[PDB]
Amino acid sequence: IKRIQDDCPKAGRHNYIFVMIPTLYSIIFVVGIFGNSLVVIVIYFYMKLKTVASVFLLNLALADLCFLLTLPLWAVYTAMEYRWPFGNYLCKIASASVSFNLYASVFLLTCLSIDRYLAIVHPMKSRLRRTMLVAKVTCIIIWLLAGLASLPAIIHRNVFFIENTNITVCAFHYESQNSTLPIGLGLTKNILGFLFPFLIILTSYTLIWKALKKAYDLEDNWETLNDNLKVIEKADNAAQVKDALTKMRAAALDAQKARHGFDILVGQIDDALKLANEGKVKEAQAAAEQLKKNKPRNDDIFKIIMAIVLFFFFSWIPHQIFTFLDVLIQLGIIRDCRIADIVDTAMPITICIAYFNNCLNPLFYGFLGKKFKRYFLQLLK
Amino acid sequence: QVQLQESGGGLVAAGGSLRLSCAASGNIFDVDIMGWYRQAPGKERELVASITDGGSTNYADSVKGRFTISRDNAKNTVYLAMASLKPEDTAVYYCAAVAYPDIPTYFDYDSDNFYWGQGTQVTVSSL
Amino acid sequence: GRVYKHPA
Ligand SMILES: CC(C)CCC[C@@H](C)[C@H]1CC[C@H]2[C@@H]3CC=C4C[C@@H](O)CC[C@]4(C)[C@H]3CC[C@]12C
Repeated sequence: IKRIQDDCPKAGRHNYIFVMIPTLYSIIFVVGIFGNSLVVIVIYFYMKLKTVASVFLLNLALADLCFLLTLPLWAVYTAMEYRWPFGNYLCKIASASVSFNLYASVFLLTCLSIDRYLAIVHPMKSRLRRTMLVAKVTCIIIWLLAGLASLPAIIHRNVFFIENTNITVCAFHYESQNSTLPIGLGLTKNILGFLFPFLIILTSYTLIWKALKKAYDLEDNWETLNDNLKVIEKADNAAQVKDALTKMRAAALDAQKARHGFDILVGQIDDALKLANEGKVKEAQAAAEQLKKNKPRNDDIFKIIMAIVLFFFFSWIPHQIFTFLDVLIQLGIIRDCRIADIVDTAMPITICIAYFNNCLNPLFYGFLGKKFKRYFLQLLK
Repeated sequence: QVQLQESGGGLVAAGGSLRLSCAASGNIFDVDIMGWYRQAPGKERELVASITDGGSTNYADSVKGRFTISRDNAKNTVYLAMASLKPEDTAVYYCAAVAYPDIPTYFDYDSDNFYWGQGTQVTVSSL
Repeated sequence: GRVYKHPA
């Protein structure tokens, strides 16, 4: 193999890392194999793939299982103080499997979020364009775009013999001069692997947020009119009628700001306000009674949309920042071996956060479906 | 399951009139949005009209001004009043509806909260 | 140069 020299040989070589990080990879392995296997068993065998979201959720669990197969290799690798005994062929597959799963899992969530924007906001107009054939062709393109993105992890990932410590490792060699590796390889994982997809994931669920808000606020406006109309019928003085009629005029304007006679209702409420203000109590109740039910509603859907976005953001944002810090060292913006140590120490920590939350994504998205939750609890019971 | 029963189809001469009906059954809560789809022979399916629980309607450009869709939220039924029928309108008309369960998480890996109907034939002869 | 011996 090749014999190279490490600029900062003591960077990232800490005993608490060589003991804790392999333990974390074991926790991710057992939980990941357990959770992602049940997702495949429930979807592919108990539901037979009947929707577009089921195709994405199936491939989201299959992609995580492929990454978990290479996880025991990295566990014993970090356990032996970064020593690679599996050869040069097994590293190119392992390093590609991690890069492949990063792009694939994030691309699937991007398309799954776009599917939710169309299924909730445009149910009738986007149904003929969202079929089973489209979901399968979308996934095979995602497999190609992820494999194309993990392509440098197959070409430039070689096994090197470090002469400083006589330790055989596999890595990218950020040569100071005459390097065949691309300059900004970590930049691709930033924009293509996080920045661009997150802005689509954030935009999709924000439009779902705004659509459900206009629909829920409209129902509360109608519920305000009906509840206040019953207050006027049960009122006994002009003060109670004045309070309910003012709340109905305000609710009519909010319901109008969601071509017809909304000004007719608002004008007739304003006519009733002219009677209740002049001490007339019985006359205002007659005009209110002359003017003027079981829809599903989940007021906790906004907490769900909030959790979905922040779970994708806070899980990847530790790994994507130190990835960007790795690029600054590669370009030559920073050459200090002190900041290279805090980057080499925090990289195993961020991977244990991003890839642990990512292996629980097919399980969390499954529990949102009421039918999926039914089959999942039957297997455990 | 949320089933959809259709009725009103038949063979009529060119320029006649029909009224397609579709009532939703098997739902505990009100159906959200209902519409009509048709599939001409040898061509892909297309959306004809759709009406929401609020009353907003959306028609296609080929049936605009001729068809009139309506619904009765009490019985969860949708009526498609077809007038000035053309020989191009000869197709099988399908009824579609969107219904969410109680406390809807707006996710469904079984039916996507979308339900279809059997379909009724509507034929129009040019002469 | 530097050695990025982390899994991706
Ligand atoms: C180490 C990896 C690669 C392989 C081992 C885990 C595999 C075989 C997975 C997939 C099939 C899975 C099993 C499928 C069905 C059941 C029945 C259920 O009531 C308890 C979980 C249990 C028992 C699962 C446990 C995990 C399981 C055994």
